Amino acid sequence: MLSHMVLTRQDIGRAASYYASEWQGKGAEELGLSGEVDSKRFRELLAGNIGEGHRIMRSATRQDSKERIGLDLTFSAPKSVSLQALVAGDAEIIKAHDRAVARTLEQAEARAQARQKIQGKTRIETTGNLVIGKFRHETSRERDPQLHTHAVILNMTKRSDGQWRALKNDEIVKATRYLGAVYNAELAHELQKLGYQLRYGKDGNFDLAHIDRQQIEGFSKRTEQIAEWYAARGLDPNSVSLEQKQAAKVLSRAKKTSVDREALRAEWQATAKELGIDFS
DNA sequence: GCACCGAAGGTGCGTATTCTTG
Repeated sequence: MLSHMVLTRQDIGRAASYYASEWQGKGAEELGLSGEVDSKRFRELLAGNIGEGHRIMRSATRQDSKERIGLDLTFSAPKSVSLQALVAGDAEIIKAHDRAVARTLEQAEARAQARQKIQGKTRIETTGNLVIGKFRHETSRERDPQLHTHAVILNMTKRSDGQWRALKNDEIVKATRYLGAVYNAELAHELQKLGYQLRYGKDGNFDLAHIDRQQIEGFSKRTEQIAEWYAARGLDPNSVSLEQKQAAKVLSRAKKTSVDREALRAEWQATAKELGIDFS
């Protein structure tokens, strides 16, 4: 799955609460950002502070409006893949998943644009450079093994005149449906090369064959809570509405109890084999 | 494309929609 969200001022904390971590992009490499992410410098980049002796971006933003600090492209991996990576503990699947993200974001990067006004007439220009902060997370709200990566695309791209202008967001936003598959297709290719058998269902989606549905929803409690949400309120999973579909975006909440993780994975392991799950 | 940002021109706005649920 590719979950997206355009990021504003209201979110800057939760945006920083995203710290395993890597930079990616032509926009990042030109600003000299390589290797892991620095929390102080990432928040500087969210806020508009590029540094390197240049002004602060998005000065020409209107004040009635929300200052959007970037775009969150979350690459959420299927359940069966999370279990073989987090419960079995396979680094190869962790490493396969990062590549699906990285190769998908390169196509997102190819779709980067910004606007240039020359004598009162705006021009759209495809820049093809992005400044992305990627953060690999391993759990979910109900702390089910849930591999997902936050691709924070910073609201900046360098133009051909050498300037840092805000990214034109459109052709990335309206390509989320495509990029969700590009992540599907890359990850499927990688697992297929590791010797893993895949079973298919719904949209191009797939699970490992040794992990059937029988033991998937056991680890999909967060989905059981979503499924029970609409079922309480007398409504189908499939015949929902856009926003009304996010009626579970929160309200299926739990307590974010900070827990030890070593004893959790042994819980995973025992909750796995209790479903007879064979990691083969 | 507009209407307000701010110092020239540049900007959010809106866009989005799988399931495993950010």
